[PDB]
Amino acid sequence: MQNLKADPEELFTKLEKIGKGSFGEVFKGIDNRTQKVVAIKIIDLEEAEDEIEDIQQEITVLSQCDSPYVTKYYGSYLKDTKLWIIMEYLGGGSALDLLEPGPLDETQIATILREILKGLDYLHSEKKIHRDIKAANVLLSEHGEVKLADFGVAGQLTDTQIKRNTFVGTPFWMAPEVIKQSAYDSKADIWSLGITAIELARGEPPHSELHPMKVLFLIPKNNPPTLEGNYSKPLKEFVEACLNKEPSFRPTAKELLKHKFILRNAKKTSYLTELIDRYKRWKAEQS
Ligand SMILES: Nc1ncnc2c1ncn2[C@@H]1O[C@H](COP(=O)(O)OP(=O)(O)O)[C@@H](O)[C@H]1O
Ligand SMILES: [Mn+2]
Ligand SMILES: [Mn+2]
Repeated sequence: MQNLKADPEELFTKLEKIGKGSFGEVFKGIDNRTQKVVAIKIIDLEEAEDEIEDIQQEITVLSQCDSPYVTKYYGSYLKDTKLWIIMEYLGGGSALDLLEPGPLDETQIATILREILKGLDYLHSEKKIHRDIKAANVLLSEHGEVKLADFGVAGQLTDTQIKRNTFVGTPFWMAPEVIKQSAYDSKADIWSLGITAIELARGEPPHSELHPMKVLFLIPKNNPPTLEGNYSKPLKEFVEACLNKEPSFRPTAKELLKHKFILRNAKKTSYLTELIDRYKRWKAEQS
């Protein structure tokens, strides 16, 4: 890409490993001038096979986003056979990590959903579709802020290409129209958000115990998933609104920000530090 840079160690220092994605490794790093800690995702292009398309899309999309709800991009650097993607450091854990110690309460679910919705509204307003919304791609800072991550399969709508049709995403969270490879748009992310709402409430998405290939026919054919159990009616209705088989009947992210579930339960993001501290304790006491 046009603004690819070189000699990253002139400006940054690579520190300890903090994550592993699908293809590359993520490290903590630090800006040598401001001493601000950052995250560095390092990709070995020599290892890169047919995932290279996704690396270029990730950098392109990150570089074009400027929102408090999307991992901030600092730049991409070439270093021998590797590519360093430098981004905002988020040290609180992903929403999936934060589910490990135990269930969330409805205030936690509504607060995390509300922040994800602000990220989706930003992306959709930029004509971008994330296409891989799930708890593992929702990252929190150590202080409770919530941001969307992992843009390798994001789609871009344009003035003439008003729909996408590529089969991409993570099966359990994929909308029926994406699985069928029908023309789709940002509403596909609203279906994935409904699945993520169930994931935040139950700890796993519907069908999580089946092989993902099986869900390729269960999803289009079956009735949409619902949330059953001791959950407030508004949370079940928030899930139902998102999980409509007809995309045009799903609400937009902006409309969902005013859903009764969000309005009556979401609280300040700073309260999420209790959840972040629970994961830290949990992880330390872990056998
Ligand atoms: N900005 C970041 N700050 C802190 N940890 C991060 C950051 N980006 C990625 N990670 C760590 O890397 C993991 C996988 O990242 P992701 O973007 O989902 O990678 P991939 O495209 O290689 O699968 C995250 O789930 C997290 O544990
Ligand atoms: Mn991911
Ligand atoms: Mn990715």
